[PDB]
This record gives sequence, structure tokens and C-alpha cells, in this order.
Amino acid sequence: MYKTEKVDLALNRNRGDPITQHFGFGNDEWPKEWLEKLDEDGLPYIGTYVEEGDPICA
DNA sequence: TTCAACTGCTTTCGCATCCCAACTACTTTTCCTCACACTTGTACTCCA
Repeated sequence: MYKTEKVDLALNRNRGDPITQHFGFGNDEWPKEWLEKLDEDGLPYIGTYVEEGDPICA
């Protein structure tokens, strides 16, 4: 069974409101172990086993 | 002694006007490159 989820970051933002949040990581403000599931661009490696709780993008 | 509006009730889980942008314009930011009018002698004879 296949399922698609639309991760969207313009869902809350007004058309006039400028850009607030950015895919990726922010430096010097760091939780580790997100890097087992996720990649440098904040997107998951494809082929990765996830469960409920696991991070799906940063 | 009756007509006519105001009346709560059908199930049982879970499903499911303001802003932005376009292209073409015109403009400013300045820094770099020279000319244009003025003047004393000297030169060629000038009139004595």
C-alpha cells in the first residue's frame, strides 16, 4: 500500500507575510539522531524505515 | 365547547478594498580627459 503526504510550509503563511521557515538544519542549535533518518537538506533518505514518532523532515 | 400553531422525539461503533509582479525608461552616482580665452616679448619692416 502506498501513501503520499504533502509536507507544506506555506500552509500557515499569508501571501504578504515573508518567508519564515526553511527546510534544512540550523547550525549551533542541535539535536542529534535526526541524522539517522534525514539528510543534509532536511529531507529523508528514500528507502528508509520509519515508525510513528520518527522525524519525516526538518 | 372546538381550531390552529408552536414541538420534542427515529441509531448503535466506526467510517468520512488590499497587495504583489513586468519591462522599458530615465536617471542619478561620480570620476576621469582636455580645451578656450587672455597676455609680453620678438620679428618684419615702418618713417624719420
